[PDB]
Amino acid sequence: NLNLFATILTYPAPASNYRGESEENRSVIQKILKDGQKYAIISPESMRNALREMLIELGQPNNRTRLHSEDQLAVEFKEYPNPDKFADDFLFGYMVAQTNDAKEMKKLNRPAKRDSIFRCNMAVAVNPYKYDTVFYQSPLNAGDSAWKNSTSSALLHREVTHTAFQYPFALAGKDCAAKPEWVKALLQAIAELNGVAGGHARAYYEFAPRSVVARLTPKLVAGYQTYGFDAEGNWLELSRLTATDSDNLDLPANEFWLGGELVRKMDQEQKAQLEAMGAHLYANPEKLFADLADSFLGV
Amino acid sequence: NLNLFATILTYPAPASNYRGESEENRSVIQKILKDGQKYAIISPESMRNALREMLIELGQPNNRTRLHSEDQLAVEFKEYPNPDKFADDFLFGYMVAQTNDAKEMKKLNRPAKRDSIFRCNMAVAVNPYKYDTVFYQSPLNAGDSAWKNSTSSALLHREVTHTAFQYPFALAGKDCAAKPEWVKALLQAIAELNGVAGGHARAYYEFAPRSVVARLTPKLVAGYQTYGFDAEGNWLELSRLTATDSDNLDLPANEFWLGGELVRKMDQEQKAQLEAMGAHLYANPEKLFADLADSFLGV
Amino acid sequence: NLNLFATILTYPAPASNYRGESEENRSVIQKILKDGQKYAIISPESMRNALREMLIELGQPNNRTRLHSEDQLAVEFKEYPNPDKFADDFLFGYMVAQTNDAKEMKKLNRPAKRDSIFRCNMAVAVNPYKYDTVFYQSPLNAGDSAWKNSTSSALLHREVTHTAFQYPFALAGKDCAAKPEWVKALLQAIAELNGVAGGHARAYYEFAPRSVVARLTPKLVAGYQTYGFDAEGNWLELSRLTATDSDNLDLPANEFWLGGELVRKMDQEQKAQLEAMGAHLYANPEKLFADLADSFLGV
Amino acid sequence: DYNAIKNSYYCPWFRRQLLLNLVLASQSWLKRHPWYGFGDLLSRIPQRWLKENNSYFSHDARQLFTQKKTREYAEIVYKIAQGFVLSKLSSKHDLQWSKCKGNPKLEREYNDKKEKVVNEAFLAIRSRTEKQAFIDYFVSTLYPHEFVDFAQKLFQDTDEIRSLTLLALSSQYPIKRQ
Amino acid sequence: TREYAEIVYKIAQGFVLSKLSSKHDLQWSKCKGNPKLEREYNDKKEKVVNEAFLAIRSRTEKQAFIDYFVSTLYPQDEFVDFAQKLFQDTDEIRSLTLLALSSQYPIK
Amino acid sequence: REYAEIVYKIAQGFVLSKLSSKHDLQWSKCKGNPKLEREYNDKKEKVVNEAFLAIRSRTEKQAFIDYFVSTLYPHVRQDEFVDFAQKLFQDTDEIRSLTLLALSSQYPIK
Amino acid sequence: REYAEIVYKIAQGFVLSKLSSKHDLQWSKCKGNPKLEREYNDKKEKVVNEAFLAIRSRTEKQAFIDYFVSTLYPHVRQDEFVDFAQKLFQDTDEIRSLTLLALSSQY
Amino acid sequence: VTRYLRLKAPFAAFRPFQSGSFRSTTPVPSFSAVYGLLLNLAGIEQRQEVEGKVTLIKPKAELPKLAIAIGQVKPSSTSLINQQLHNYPVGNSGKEFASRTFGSKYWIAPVRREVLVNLDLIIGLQSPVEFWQKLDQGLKGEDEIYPIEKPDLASWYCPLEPDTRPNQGACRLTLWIDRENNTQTTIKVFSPSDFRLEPPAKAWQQLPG
Repeated sequence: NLNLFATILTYPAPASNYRGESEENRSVIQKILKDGQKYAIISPESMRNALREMLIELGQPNNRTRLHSEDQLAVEFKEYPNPDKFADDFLFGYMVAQTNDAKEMKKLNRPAKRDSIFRCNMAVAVNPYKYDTVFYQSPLNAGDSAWKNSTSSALLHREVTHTAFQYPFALAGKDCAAKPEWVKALLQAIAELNGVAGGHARAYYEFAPRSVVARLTPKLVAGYQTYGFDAEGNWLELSRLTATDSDNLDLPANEFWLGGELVRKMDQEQKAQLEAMGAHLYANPEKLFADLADSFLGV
Repeated sequence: NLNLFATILTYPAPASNYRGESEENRSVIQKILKDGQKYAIISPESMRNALREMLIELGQPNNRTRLHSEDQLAVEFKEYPNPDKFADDFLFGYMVAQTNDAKEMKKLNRPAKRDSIFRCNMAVAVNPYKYDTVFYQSPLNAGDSAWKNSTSSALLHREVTHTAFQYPFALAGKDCAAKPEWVKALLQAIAELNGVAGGHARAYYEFAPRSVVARLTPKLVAGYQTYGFDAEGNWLELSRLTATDSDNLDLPANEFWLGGELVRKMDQEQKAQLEAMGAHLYANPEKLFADLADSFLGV
Repeated sequence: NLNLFATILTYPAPASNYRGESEENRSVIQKILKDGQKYAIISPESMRNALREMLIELGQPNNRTRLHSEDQLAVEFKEYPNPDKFADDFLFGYMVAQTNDAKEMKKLNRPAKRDSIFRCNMAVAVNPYKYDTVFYQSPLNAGDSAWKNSTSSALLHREVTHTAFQYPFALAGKDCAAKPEWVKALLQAIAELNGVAGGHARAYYEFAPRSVVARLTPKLVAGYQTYGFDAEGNWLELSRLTATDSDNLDLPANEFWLGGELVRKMDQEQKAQLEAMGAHLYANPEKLFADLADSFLGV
Repeated sequence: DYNAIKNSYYCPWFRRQLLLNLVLASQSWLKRHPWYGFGDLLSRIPQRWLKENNSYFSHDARQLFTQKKTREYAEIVYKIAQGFVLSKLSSKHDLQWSKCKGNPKLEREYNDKKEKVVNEAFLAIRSRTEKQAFIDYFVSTLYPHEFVDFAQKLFQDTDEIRSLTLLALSSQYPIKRQ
Repeated sequence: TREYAEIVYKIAQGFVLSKLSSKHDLQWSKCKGNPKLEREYNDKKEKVVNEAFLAIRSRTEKQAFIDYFVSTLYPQDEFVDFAQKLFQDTDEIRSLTLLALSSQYPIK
Repeated sequence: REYAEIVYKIAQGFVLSKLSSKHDLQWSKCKGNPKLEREYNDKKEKVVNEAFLAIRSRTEKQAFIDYFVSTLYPHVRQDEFVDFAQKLFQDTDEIRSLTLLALSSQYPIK
Repeated sequence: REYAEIVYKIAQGFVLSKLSSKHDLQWSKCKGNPKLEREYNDKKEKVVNEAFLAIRSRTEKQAFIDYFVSTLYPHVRQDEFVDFAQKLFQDTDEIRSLTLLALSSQY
Repeated sequence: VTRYLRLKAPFAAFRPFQSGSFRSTTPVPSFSAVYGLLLNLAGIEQRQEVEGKVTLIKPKAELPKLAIAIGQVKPSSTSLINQQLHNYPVGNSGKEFASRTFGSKYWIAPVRREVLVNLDLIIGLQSPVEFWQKLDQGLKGEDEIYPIEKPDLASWYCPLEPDTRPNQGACRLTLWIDRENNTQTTIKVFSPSDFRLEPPAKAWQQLPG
């Protein structure tokens, strides 16, 4: 009687997102001092925007468009979200209007104020930044054209790196049962994420699922904490395999299925026989999420 | 309605990109960290320029060219004559100012920003290099006919390394405005991709495709580890390609096309995948690549 | 238009080339490695000087003659590089970067731009061992003469290697004014290619080509694996099997020209078998260059 | 601690970044002087060109020449860099600054070679830096060549030693004429 | 500490001392006897150390294998495991040996 | 590992066998002696020196000497490792590296 | 490859046949006393070592000498003779690297 | 106190009450936020949730009575990770802005703010048995938090008087705030005390809410 939540990881590839805050003639990316080192990060807002973009791409109706305007970035094509259906897919439906639609006298619907479903965390890298730098040609557009030229040509430089990202869902409750079809579509959209960051078309980075593993009974999250993991290793495996071997009877491994994409290639039989005969199938994320939805329709 | 993306590689030969960003006495090539080792880079701007050049060569309408007759290099035909009615690949060049061709509204109703149909990525090597590799020599001066009068008289060094490298790319699916011949001509230009380098004085590195994997199902990018090391010739996902159609159906093999020297390693499992649907094993990469153009456009 | 490019190799022999200019006690020859093994030597620009010298001995203008009078080498020049009055070292009017300006572009309308029309790459050996010495020595005169060279005696050794090595090149040019005689002379001179790597009175080496192979003379650039044939073994015969297959059933063939070694000692029945178009089979390599120049040049 | 910085005249903006590292964990973090990273990041871009100009007032005598076995580990780097530069410059042409200072009209010709022999090595160490490749460049540092029981530090830190070898190498950079 | 550090240092000083006492047949006691004999002894050591220093750099990477000059400088139970330790991951052993040679290099 | 100590074992056996050919096999006459111990090591060091000199001279004949000349004169011993007596046909270099290492260790001269 | 063990295996049968020929009552009397084995061991050593000099003399006739000797003693020779073309067409690989070093210098 | 329980979290942010155009943060959460988090974790819904331009109109007549302290184990640093967050304009609000009126929130403008690298808290609650029981039922009944009360003790906080100059104290803090015209909360500054012993009675504060 809950909503399951998990953690995803991405295949390594060069970074794309330049996070502005440019100083002198260089573009940089924000860092965090996790243990005195550098790490590239992404705010959850970009993932929310990209997921809504995939929802509109799949054909699910919505009532909001962010279109490329010539003057300044803005969002339009939105009307009063009177029904919870046909709008915003049961999430992110804010409103702060001071005088609107006779409040509820003729709206006759809930204010939809300070409401959210599927609150997601923010992405973190797994490898420290080594102070890389790649220079940049950047010649002037023209010396004779009618259009301007910035009066000169410069020589820029930007930094890139290759690093995977991990990302938790943090979706719980049971109120999201009005539209199970919408839930399945949203799960498929997450499974089919690509170009989540707004970084740039060239050198594009895409978030494909890679060994997404987490589950729990109708109790609040604990145990693995979604972070504190090593890089390009078996953090999934080492962490939860060790915990479950220590907690085979303490926590139910039947509902909390297997972990790690590498163990799908070797020692799968030994781990399965030592732990349980549960629904620990792991071949591809697509069919995995398919059976998650199959088991979730009943709950 | 149908998307496509592929990773291609070439044959080994000495390095070709050269910029001399470090110093006059010592020339260096761009370097990137990877798992503690170092690798070479070819920036996507070079491939963009090369693609523009081949679109020039293949008798296609153009909206950009250089002059090579200025103290500081610039571009003339991109910005001077063209109001950006139709770019080479609908790239629809942008630039901001107080006005651009009468606010680019009255004379030609186009957005200030661009389309960016193509989707490229950085090119990375497959094996590391190590420090200086070759000497060099320079003359003293002209002597009698004094017109150069450099008076350098130095013995500089050069950096070379032998490596075959690979790179991915992706294409948009639903773009069909004026596509039928434009996109196939662009594809044909990609098929050769001859003149790309940071310098063509003594290197002459040819970007002849050797092995291609250029198909998936009509959906978004699955991200099946695009950057594949290919084991210096092999492919690391044959196991994930055997189950063409079975009860589990854990891998789609009906939509795949395989390059040349993957086929040339003639094996009995190649017999096995022959009757497997979506085999599409073609010896000549170029005719396969044109056939992909025909199937994605005509069919 | 037609574009041609070829590969050659020389006969096995001992060799050694002054390549260090670094230390006096010992001499080093090794330049670049392959796949964890050091088996490549030689620079891609000395043969340019060799071609220039040979063109000098063939009666074409002495536009740039090397003179040896000062301690550091200096090369003279004519009045100015002109690609019309004379061959201009195969039309090699190159960059003249100086603050004086006042170039012929404003007087003779000469943009100082090059006509390269040539492509060459560094040679690579086929034998890896470079750890042998000869242990010669130098004496002290002490003969009461007016000149003492070193006023000491030393026991210094040198390194040599017995190897045969291959050489690729490309032209990809087109006929223009005064070109046919000059390109014909270039093709005549490339046959001999003597006096490489300057003077050498102790080690004598030749670049006489055997098993020359030229590819795709009429068609556009489609060649691959220029460094193919090696290990004193033919390799282009299977290339004809896999690229532009002899029979016009699954892969139509192409006009190729083959050297002498690959047909001197090879199966008699294969000559008759390789007769879909007959290709171009010759006994001595020098014989075929004249016919190839006649065919490609058109006259 | 802050009262000390004002004493040095015309502090360069790179050594000035010592104020940044002034901040049971971070009480004594300044003592390791881990300023190579951010000091190098900005110095690369516009001031690799300007480093030859006025030596930024001798870089405050290159941090006042480290304001003068871990202390011995710091001192051996200073000794080794000076020994390397002097021995290499001598082996090149056997000219000694002791004789050069004696006669006039020959100081700057010596100093130009000193400049062009130090900057190339500094730039060589500037790039090609990682866990393993860096230690192989120590062959050049001891090219014209107890006392070995410190590999348990060199093979482990790889950053403090790199920072010291980078900064102390600039100590041998020529002093300004005035 | 029976580790790689002192082992390579011991064999390095032993190697250079042995062959100089073989080729030149000299002992340090004779060197300190008079300043004259000392300097050419220092000079003789100068030539001995540098030829190995340059030549050991000549053969690099895995092509050095575990076979070195004069048969690995001709170096009981501890030898069995130590040989296996240097059997794999040989890159650091050669690098640290240059430190020993520089240490044996005479001062001034 | 096991092959390395096998290389060690044959090194001792060959050395003592050469001693047996030249003088007595047992070693008790040279105990606490300023001359008997001197000659015992002197004949020991010269025997290994000449044998090692012959082995290291055939530098570039790595494979062939390991088939023919480096394995007849040293009397080798085999008990069960026929399977491991196969890399001598394909490695032919590291085995030489082990042999020179073992002989170098068996040089008890100060 | 496989012939390496084939040459290996046939050699123990060859020397066992050698021991059974020159010596009498074979290994059954070994349990009597260790004394007689010493003469059996030294005789078995003094017959193989003299054969070492002859076998490594000259490539051409060291073939001719060892065919006739090899055909005599072993009894499973019919299996090996009909197989692999009689040691891969008579003389190949210098008689399997000189009979695998005379069976690794007799163990 | 009856008993206390420990928790940790990797990321969090505590905005000052109407900080300004540019946001900021404090090293430790406000007491009101902690009280609200504990009330919600037990499953106790908010007493008043009326709707209008604003909310949070809370009388104290029907509200649990309880005493809360605060603790801290490991210092944490801060970072700034943001570039934009739209606002609501003050002024003409001309052209389209007035045209749309669809829950406007238009005129997106850039702005930065701060985050905390890590966070850990130790303090619990002194409360009657029934409240603790229903809190346990809310946690377990029909990131991670668990009670390790007796061991693992660290530093604490306490209001400071005009003497005994503290070190690295919190500039401001909030006790009980309602989003209306009021006097807000009385005491602002707080001081940390470092000792591996039970916090003094001054650390415990009986919350009016």
